[PDB]
Amino acid sequence: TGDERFYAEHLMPTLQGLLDPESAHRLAVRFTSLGLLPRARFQDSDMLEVRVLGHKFRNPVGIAAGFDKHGEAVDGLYKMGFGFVEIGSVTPKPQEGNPRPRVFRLPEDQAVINRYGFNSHGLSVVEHRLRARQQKQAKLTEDGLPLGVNLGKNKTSVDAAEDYAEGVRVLGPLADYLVVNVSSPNTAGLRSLQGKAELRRLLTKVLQERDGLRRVHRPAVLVKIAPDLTSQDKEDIASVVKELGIDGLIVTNTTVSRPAGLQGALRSETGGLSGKPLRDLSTQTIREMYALTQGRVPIIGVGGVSSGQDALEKIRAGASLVQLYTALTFWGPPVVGKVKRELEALLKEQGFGGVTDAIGADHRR
Ligand SMILES: COC(=O)/C(C#N)=C1\SCC(=O)N1c1ccc(C(=O)Nc2ccc(C(C)(C)C)cc2)cc1
Ligand SMILES: Cc1cc2nc3c(=O)[nH]c(=O)nc-3n(C[C@H](O)[C@H](O)[C@H](O)COP(=O)(O)O)c2cc1C
Ligand SMILES: O=C(O)c1cc(=O)[nH]c(=O)[nH]1
Repeated sequence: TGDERFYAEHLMPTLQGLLDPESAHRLAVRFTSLGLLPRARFQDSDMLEVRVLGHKFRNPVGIAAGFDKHGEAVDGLYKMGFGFVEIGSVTPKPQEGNPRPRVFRLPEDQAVINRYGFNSHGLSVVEHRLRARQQKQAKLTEDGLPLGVNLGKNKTSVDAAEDYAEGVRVLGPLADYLVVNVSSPNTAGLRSLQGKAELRRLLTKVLQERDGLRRVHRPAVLVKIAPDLTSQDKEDIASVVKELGIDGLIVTNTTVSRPAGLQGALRSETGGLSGKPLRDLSTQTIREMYALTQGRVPIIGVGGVSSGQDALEKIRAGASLVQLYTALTFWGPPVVGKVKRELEALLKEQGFGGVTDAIGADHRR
């Protein structure tokens, strides 16, 4: 479209040039929360609907965690055309996160590096924010627009599992799904929660807390993993997920790797790398987890999606749904409709009746 070109070729390069990436993020959150967004001209077709996690999703393209950390822009994000919204990560207590600067744009790589460190308004603030629009959300959910909440842990916590359990109790009742994010690269020790008898201990506690919520307030629980896992870690996670009946996986978080070939001047900043360089690392991790789980565990695929092709690759690899984030700094909001339009076109071109028919299609080749 005309908006797609104007945003990618003019508005975003201008914004990028005037504002550092953190400031641009904050402005984006404000604009979105006010609905100051281009028209989402795209009308979701029936072919894009997916049923998974105990819900209808009008389209399979969601906003990944980290854009709306504190639940300030949820309605705006639906207005953008996302089929689902995930907020967070939210930590139990408020916390500032790392010192500034902590977000870096790598334009030559279509990538970003961030070390936010779980900056969060905390559970109580977010709880109240979601409660103010709880019924508005229940209507959205019923209409195929669900809400996920991603739960973190505070930097100085002495009991990680207890942080997550607090999150389940406070925000679980307000969410269609919860995410245990045990994959931020930017909280010391966090990704060690991805190992075995200990991941099983953590997840058992989170599920117990979830199962204690009243039925209408009982979310699905997903685990979000990194793209930097060993084969051993992957196998272990798949094992535990099956054993405990975790509802789904989010694959992947950002990478602590630095693929060969990055050009940006800021490539050696500490933090998680997102965007194009993560893309195929993420697709491959979807592929592997789909096979380890025998296609029985729904996957939300995320990392470097900026086109329909990138979305379809993840779906065919085993994702039921996809998310994006970093593409917005390069393309802006029009990327959402672009992705959806392109995905629909490809699905038709490859002889799929809808998204659902494409899920895991590469494993049946
Ligand atoms: C002066 O600013 C504007 O005009 C904005 C904004 N601001 C406008 S006019 C209509 C509109 O749609 N906008 C907008 C632009 C970009 C984003 C965005 O999502 N930006 C964005 C910024 C940074 C990142 C990271 C670097 C954190 C990944 C991601 C997205 C969202 C909204
Ligand atoms: C600036 C920034 C902040 C993020 N914060 C979070 C977070 O709080 N929790 C989380 O689970 N993921 C977070 N992510 C990871 C994204 O959810 C996503 O997994 C990753 O960026 C890959 O998708 P993308 O390439 O489309 O950005 C963040 C990513 C970025 C770029
Ligand atoms: O807050 C952050 O630093 C953050 C969290 C997360 O899960 N992933 C990420 O890339 N950054």
